[PDB]
Amino acid sequence: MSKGPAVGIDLGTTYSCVGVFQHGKVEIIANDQGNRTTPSYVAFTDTERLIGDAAKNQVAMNPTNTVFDAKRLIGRRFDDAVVQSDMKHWPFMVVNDAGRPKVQVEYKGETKSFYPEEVSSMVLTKMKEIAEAYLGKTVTNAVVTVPAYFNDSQRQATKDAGTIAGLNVLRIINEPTAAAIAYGLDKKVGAERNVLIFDLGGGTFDVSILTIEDGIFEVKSTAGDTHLGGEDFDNRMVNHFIAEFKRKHKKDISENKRAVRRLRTACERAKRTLSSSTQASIEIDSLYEGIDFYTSITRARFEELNADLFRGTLDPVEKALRDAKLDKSQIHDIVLVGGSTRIPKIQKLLQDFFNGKELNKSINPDEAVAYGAAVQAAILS
Amino acid sequence: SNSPQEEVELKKLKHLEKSVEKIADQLEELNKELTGIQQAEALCKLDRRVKATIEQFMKILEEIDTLILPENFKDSRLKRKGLVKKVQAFLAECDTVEQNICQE
Ligand SMILES: Cc1ccc2c(N)ncnc2c1
Repeated sequence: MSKGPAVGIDLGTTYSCVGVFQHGKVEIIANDQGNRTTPSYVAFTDTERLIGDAAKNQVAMNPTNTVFDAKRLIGRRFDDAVVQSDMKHWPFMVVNDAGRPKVQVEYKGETKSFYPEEVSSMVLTKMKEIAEAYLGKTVTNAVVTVPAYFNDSQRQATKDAGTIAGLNVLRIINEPTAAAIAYGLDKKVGAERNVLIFDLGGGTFDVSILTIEDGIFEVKSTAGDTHLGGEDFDNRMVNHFIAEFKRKHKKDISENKRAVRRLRTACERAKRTLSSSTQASIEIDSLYEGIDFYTSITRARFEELNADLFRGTLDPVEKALRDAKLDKSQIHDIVLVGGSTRIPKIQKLLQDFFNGKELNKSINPDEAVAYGAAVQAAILS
Repeated sequence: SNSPQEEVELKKLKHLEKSVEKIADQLEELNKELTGIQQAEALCKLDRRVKATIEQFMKILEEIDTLILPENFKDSRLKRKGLVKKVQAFLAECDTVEQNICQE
């Protein structure tokens, strides 16, 4: 294989993405399964190690030895509050090893431990491989993203993952900054620009305010909810449906894991449909005790079920403006990142708060940070 | 009144029926090995397989759920319910294997 170009890699909490700059355009590379995003999942089975779709697709069969959310652990101490709180919810074991966290799994019959940056290297390895399969050339040089709030430890532990994966990390860039690069915010004529990056997706919510002068990006404030995401919207749809089944049939399907899953999978398709349609239909044959479940959901009802969560996304924006010492009128640009910003209501709420200011959403909100990261990789080539 | 549109749906269901026949064969093999043992360590080796068979069946039900069929498409609607009832019966067989193996 010939020497290839530099790639941009968005290393995320729940999903990762890789992009390349070729023929004056950014191409988001699809994986072996044909997907433009790969889950940040690594499974250790009795026979092998699976990464991405293959690891996620078998999580139900091997919950304990399937690792995900390494980004929540990377660069942090074991006694860190986030680590203590988060581990109370994972199916996998997190152990203390001289003050540092390690994840304990069963790989090929043996009990093994991996550091968060070792698990992240395995995901970065899969991104490099996804890019090589597409280009038919060897990839080494890459730009990897990190959230603007990552400290010195968290930034280096990520650089370390790139190194363990065999990548030449050209630069480490803030995700919010890479979102501004994608929309060419830096190349805009005039004075300093105040930019707000609205990130809702990949199981986290991140508001970022940056000011760019002379091609310089400065984080003026970060805010958000570390546990808010699409899945929270889903639960509200599932509860609405569970209670609807109780009303129409007087049976509780909540205690049946398979009924709830069939329903959950159907709610994720419905929520997605409700981003482009005013109604979504669900037809599940023999959902519970032989009863068929044919129902429909309005965009209005979906919005009402998540009204508190949706409005609540604006408190973080307010918190960040107060910290950056800026008025809403001083924000030059609004950038939407993450899939959950595809929701019409979130868009409406944000545009109204900014008194009708048009939002930057042209680039796929899941591919936005990886697009910029690939633009930056071309510049450093 | 038989429509060309219904043929598209019927073909989707025929593929799903064929996928179920593939998974069902795996389960038959599993049942045979479990019957074979019943004639401990061997049982947790079957655990990995019965869990995978369960998952393959769960992914089939998830795919079937993505289909929205018009009442007019009667033959397809009947084929769907049949397939769901067929899969659920296999899932009960799965659960029997699972409840017998890895018992303390
Ligand atoms: C089309 C589409 C894709 C993804 C999402 C999503 N992640 N959350 C909400 N709405 C969506 C809509």
